[PDB]
Amino acid sequence: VGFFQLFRFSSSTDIWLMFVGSLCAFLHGIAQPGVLLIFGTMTDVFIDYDVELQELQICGLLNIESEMIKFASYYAGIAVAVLITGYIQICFWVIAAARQIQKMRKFYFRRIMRMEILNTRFSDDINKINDAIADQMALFIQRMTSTICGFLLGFFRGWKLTLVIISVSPLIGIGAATIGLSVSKFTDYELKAYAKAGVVADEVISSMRTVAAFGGEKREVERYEKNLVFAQRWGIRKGIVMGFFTGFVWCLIFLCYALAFWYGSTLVLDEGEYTPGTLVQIFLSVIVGALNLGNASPCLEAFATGRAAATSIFETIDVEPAPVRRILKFSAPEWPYMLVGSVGAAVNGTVTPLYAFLFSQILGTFSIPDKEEQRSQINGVCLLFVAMGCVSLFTQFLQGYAFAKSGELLTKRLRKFGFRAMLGQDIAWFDDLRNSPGALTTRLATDASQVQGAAGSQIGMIVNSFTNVTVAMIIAFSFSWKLSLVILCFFPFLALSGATQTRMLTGAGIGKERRFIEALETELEKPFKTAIQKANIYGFCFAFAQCIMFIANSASYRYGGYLISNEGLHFSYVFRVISAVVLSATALGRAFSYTPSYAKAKISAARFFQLLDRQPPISVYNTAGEKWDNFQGKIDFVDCKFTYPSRPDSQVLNGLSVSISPGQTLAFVGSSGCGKSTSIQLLERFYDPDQGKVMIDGHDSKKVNVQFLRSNIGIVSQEPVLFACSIMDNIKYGDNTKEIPMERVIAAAKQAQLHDFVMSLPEKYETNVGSQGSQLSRGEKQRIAIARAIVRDPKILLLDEATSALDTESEKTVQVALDKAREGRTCIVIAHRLSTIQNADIIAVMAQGVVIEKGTHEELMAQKGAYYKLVT
Ligand SMILES: COc1ccc(Cl)cc1C(=O)NCCc1ccc(S(=O)(=O)NC(=O)NC2CCCCC2)cc1
Ligand SMILES: CC(C)CCC[C@@H](C)[C@H]1CC[C@H]2[C@@H]3CC=C4C[C@@H](O)CC[C@]4(C)[C@H]3CC[C@]12C
Ligand SMILES: CC(C)CCC[C@@H](C)[C@H]1CC[C@H]2[C@@H]3CC=C4C[C@@H](O)CC[C@]4(C)[C@H]3CC[C@]12C
Ligand SMILES: CC(C)CCC[C@@H](C)[C@H]1CC[C@H]2[C@@H]3CC=C4C[C@@H](O)CC[C@]4(C)[C@H]3CC[C@]12C
Ligand SMILES: CC(C)CCC[C@@H](C)[C@H]1CC[C@H]2[C@@H]3CC=C4C[C@@H](O)CC[C@]4(C)[C@H]3CC[C@]12C
Ligand SMILES: CC(C)CCC[C@@H](C)[C@H]1CC[C@H]2[C@@H]3CC=C4C[C@@H](O)CC[C@]4(C)[C@H]3CC[C@]12C
Ligand SMILES: CC(C)CCC[C@@H](C)[C@H]1CC[C@H]2[C@@H]3CC=C4C[C@@H](O)CC[C@]4(C)[C@H]3CC[C@]12C
Ligand SMILES: CC(C)CCC[C@@H](C)[C@H]1CC[C@H]2[C@@H]3CC=C4C[C@@H](O)CC[C@]4(C)[C@H]3CC[C@]12C
Ligand SMILES: CC(C)CCC[C@@H](C)[C@H]1CC[C@H]2[C@@H]3CC=C4C[C@@H](O)CC[C@]4(C)[C@H]3CC[C@]12C
Repeated sequence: VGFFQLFRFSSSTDIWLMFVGSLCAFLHGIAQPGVLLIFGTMTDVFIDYDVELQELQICGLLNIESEMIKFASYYAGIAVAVLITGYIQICFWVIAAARQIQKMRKFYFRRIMRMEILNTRFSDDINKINDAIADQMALFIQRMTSTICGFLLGFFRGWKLTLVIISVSPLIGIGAATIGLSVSKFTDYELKAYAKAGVVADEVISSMRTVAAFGGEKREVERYEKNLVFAQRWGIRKGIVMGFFTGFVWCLIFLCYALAFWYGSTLVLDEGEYTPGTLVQIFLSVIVGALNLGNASPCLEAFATGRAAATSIFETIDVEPAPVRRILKFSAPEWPYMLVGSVGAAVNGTVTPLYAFLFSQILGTFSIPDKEEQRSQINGVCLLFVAMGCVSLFTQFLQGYAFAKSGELLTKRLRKFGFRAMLGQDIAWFDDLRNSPGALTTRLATDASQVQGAAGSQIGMIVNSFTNVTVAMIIAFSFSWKLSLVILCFFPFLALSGATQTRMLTGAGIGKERRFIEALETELEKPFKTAIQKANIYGFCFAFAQCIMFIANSASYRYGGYLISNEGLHFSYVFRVISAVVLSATALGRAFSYTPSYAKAKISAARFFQLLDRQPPISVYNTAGEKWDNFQGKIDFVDCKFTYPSRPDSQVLNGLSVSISPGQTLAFVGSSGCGKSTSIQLLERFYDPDQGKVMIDGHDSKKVNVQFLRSNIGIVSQEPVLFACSIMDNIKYGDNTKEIPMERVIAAAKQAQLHDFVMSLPEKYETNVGSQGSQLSRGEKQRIAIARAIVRDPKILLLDEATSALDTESEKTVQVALDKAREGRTCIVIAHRLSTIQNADIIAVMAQGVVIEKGTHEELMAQKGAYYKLVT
């Protein structure tokens, strides 16, 4: 509706509190163009003094010392003005914002409970409306004032140089807008590209028992690594486009600098209506205005989100980040692409010190007596600007492409390795409710893409800042080291102006409806006190950050004037040293603000490594065991005790002492829960026994290879989970290993009572399963599952309550297929339904799991069994 409707207050105190802060923000915004005007005056004074100095060695009533103490005093006064004004802005704005937001929360809470008979998102929505109103609207006003006044005095002092700079501004505007649009477009494209690999991951992890039972760990990994390339390539494309566009923006900026300096030089030398100080003032003022306009996009983003969340509440009224040293170790194969990226960082790190050097050269060449040599030097510096712009284009593009490629390769490798590790875990690891299909998929998709922040981009920005600081120090200490040390004294504070920014930013009936009107109002004193203390400390930090640059400039320029009056050094050297050191300090301060991504990436890397470095009790990838000759399935149960660590409901899981010879059926019929499916897990070694032994053969379960054991058992789950690849991929999947011919599949299909149906389809055998086909009937996917179970020719069958189809017509087909699937082989079938013949085996398991009944269809009459219990 409007961000002016947020402040519903006619209260005088809040309005005046906001008004004073807004006035001080306006004054602070005024300060920077004014200090730039003073800077232009100094530049004019320096140039005039240098000209007279050169003339005197081939007027004089200037006394550069007096002018420089006057300018330094003006700078100190502006510094204290900035300190006071910024303190007022932050303190008053955040205090008033906290007051109004707590009043709104109080009104909301008093209004919700009195009426006829997403909450913490609300807390975060009020959080964001207070965020839109506390400091975003003060900084926005200050930056708007800064840019408007910068453009205004740029026009006022000279209306042509600012005119051409404005005329060249749009191309940069179009480039920035296109970059902003691409930020979201490529995010959407990357999500669409990764959708397929994510779908594969969810399909595999969702049904992990089936994947592990058939030993299809390698096949799913193969599918995942095959599908990951389509998202890796889109990551590469986004990276290269972004790098090229940022290089284009940088090259355009440097071309603008060259054009402005050539045009200003022509105006100053030929026409003469511009003095060089006016040129410097105009250029710096327009640059400051552009920077302030660019920096306001965040603030406008906040304003938007906040109006939005009050549009949300307007009608409710009226484990350890320790390991990082191994991230490089894990990223060893991508050593060249990072190295090349480092070359991109080490080259584009020098652009700021070189820009300071070239600006100082332009300033110092304005005192050259020769007009033609002046023009030649200016032309040379403009050509250097053009060359540096082109170099920045190429280097930014190359750095972006290389680091995006390294990050995407690392993400793909991490995703594949994490998927392999997840597939290698035991079944119990998937029931913790902290490693869930959704959470595991999130870890595969998001965390791996996040580790690249600590891996590649972090190294790049570190190298960029290190090279920036090194080159700036080399420039500063090679011309005047004394002034270099003087400004280096303020260097740590200038860096901390941005380094500590994040560290401080991130830090009805029976009820009488009248008791709670008083227990809530007094509760909000402490949040108000902490808010006002935080606002005061924020104000002090922000005011110090804003005024430290002015103080440093004042002191350094006073000392530079002293040096010029005493030591025979150019003013251009003073400008060079001071500007280079200040810019390097700003860059370094921007560098240490890396925590919001670096800490998250380190947490992500730690979680992965913890997942990868886990040794499970039952390792499918382990080759430990002893059973090899003539498998027959002489399964035996001895006093097996199970606690079921997922849920301690039936920790007394004992009484199972059955043992069947090879070729014997064994039906487990008992209660509806905790007596049906546990032995399935024990036979599959999904969980190892705790206080019992499962004696599969001459050797026990705990000491037989899991791969070999699962290879000999055919599993038919309760619900038939089938992959969406193909019928062949869903029938030959049972023997996922080699030695699978197109034969032995026709026999399995015939034995599964499916060959006629699979023959009826036009796509006879290459039919695709899923939403792209017609197989939704249970009595057909169940038959494909049974076929997949039988093609491996397993000695043991593990029916797990199949034939759960409502239509009896399909039930008869699946049950006759299962009956033809046994053919005198060991099996443990769970059948709540009475379809299975009771002559298969004896009813022995009760609710507790105790095994007592053993007689062949004659002890079930004296003792309550399956049918005898139901008939009473
Ligand atoms: C002070 O510029 C220079 C003078 C000479 C040279 Cl070779 C380079 C620069 C330079 O740095 N070019 C980078 C672009 C730039 C500069 C300043 C600002 S700024 O934010 O307006 N600076 C202040 O507010 N501090 C003032 C500056 C004047 C003295 C008193 C303190 C914003 C952007
Ligand atoms: C824009 C710069 C250059 C000039 C200074 C602007 C100041 C005076 C503006 C900026 C934001 C403004 C406030 C924005 C919204 C409201 C809510 C409305 O219900 C009453 C007026 C009030 C409280 C405004 C008072 C004036 C205000 C503080
Ligand atoms: C809040 C109290 C303590 C201080 C108020 C600070 C105000 C009045 C100061 C801060 C910066 C100052 C400006 C800085 C530089 C210039 C350029 C000069 O050629 C004319 C004056 C002018 C435009 C100043 C006007 C007054 C000014 C806006
Ligand atoms: C319009 C956008 C894309 C920015 C580009 C504008 C350029 C091409 C314009 C802006 C100012 C112009 C200059 C203004 C005045 C002079 C003086 C003399 O030497 C003749 C040409 C020359 C040097 C012009 C050449 C073209 C020029 C440099
Ligand atoms: C395309 C938009 C962004 C404007 C960029 C134009 C820039 C790169 C162009 C416009 C005018 C050009 C100048 C025109 C003429 C000369 C004189 C020659 O002896 C040396 C190069 C020099 C000094 C050129 C340097 C590059 C220059 C400043
Ligand atoms: C050109 C200069 C400035 C920087 C060069 C790049 C440096 C900082 C970085 C970029 C990527 C880094 C490599 C990334 C990963 C590994 C694998 C592991 O065994 C640790 C060392 C090693 C081999 C790193 C060595 C240092 C390295 C090459
Ligand atoms: C984005 C870039 C490529 C835009 C093109 C602008 C640059 C590359 C072009 C425009 C005009 C060119 C200048 C035109 C003429 C001369 C005079 C010659 O004796 C030296 C080279 C020099 C000074 C050229 C250097 C390159 C130049 C500045
Ligand atoms: C890393 C950054 C932030 C700070 C580095 C400060 C270093 C480079 C400074 C601190 C003290 C300095 C020295 C102080 C005095 C002299 C004596 C004379 O011969 C000039 C150079 C020399 C020898 C300086 C060289 C640079 C120096 C060693
Ligand atoms: C590395 C940073 C923090 C600087 C640390 C040293 C600072 C605090 C001190 C130690 C030695 C000092 C210098 C010693 C001698 C002189 C000569 C005299 O004309 C005063 C300025 C000057 C040039 C001093 C400037 C300040 C100085 C550089």
